[PDB]
Amino acid sequence: CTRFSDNYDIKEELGKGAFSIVKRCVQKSTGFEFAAKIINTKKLTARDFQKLEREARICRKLHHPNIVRLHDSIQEENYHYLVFDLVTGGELFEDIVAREFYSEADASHCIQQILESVNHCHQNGVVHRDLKPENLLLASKAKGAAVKLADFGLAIEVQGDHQAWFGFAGTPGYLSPEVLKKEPYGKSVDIWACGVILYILLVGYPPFWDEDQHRLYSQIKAGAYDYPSPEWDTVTPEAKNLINQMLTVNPNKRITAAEALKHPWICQR
Amino acid sequence: ATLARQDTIDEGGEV
Ligand SMILES: Nc1ncnc2c1ncn2[C@@H]1O[C@H](COP(=O)(O)OP(=O)(O)O)[C@@H](O)[C@H]1O
Ligand SMILES: [Mg+2]
Repeated sequence: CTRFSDNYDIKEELGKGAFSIVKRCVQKSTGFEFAAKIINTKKLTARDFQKLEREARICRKLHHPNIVRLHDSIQEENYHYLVFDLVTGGELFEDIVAREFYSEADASHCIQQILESVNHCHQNGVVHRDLKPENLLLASKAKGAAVKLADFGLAIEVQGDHQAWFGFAGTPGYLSPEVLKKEPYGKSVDIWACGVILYILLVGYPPFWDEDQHRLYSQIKAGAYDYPSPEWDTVTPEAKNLINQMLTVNPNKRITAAEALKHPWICQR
Repeated sequence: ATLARQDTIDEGGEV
């Protein structure tokens, strides 16, 4: 197949993952623009290939305005191309760094959209496993712009509230206690990560952090976080409450996305 | 503690 190289012109870099690069591209026949996630595949093992197919398959199964849309999946000689609709506002990560933190209003709006994209995965039997601000993209730079869930590279399927050992994977600061404890897990891990994200939205830094990654994981497994003054003095108890429910160490006790979209701090507006 | 990028890991081990 040369199906990509002669149907698309590649443009500039939009971002980078662990071993992928995402470039803007333009379909030649139409002049329509897309984001091409490019993976060098001569490097890859059989398992990795399967993960790529799984990523494509799961993306397609999801249709939501807050989930990125996969337009094509093309395998060439030394490269695989996943062509997605272009989301032009950059990563949520960049916006938080750019603004330092979101007001309680903006943060509420933002986490509402994230939780909606997550709950959509969950009701469709998918756990993403890698919720973080780098994998959430903004429809544009404008306050309250639409947030889109990206990066289904680690996503897997699980039914309902079932939990099994799906392996050690995710992003360190966002990893849940049950993954770190190597206990069986399920959809609940994404809510933990959303709890981390919401804390980040509110003060601009994460609740779990250490230069020593061993201590980091220990802090996470213990659920050891606080709300340091003065950053958190202005923040309402109602918001802190929601973070606390999302950051509940025992996944069985943990709030679900469905009943998180009910929380007063998100709804009482 | 500060907001910095973090790379995704996958050490597998699924059973
Ligand atoms: N649809 C898109 N539109 C614009 N930029 C994108 C799009 N999809 C991904 N990106 C950029 O590429 C980066 C890597 O995308 P991802 O899907 O996260 O690859 P990985 O699975 O390698 O992390 C994202 O952090 C984002 O900055
Ligand atoms: Mg990513």
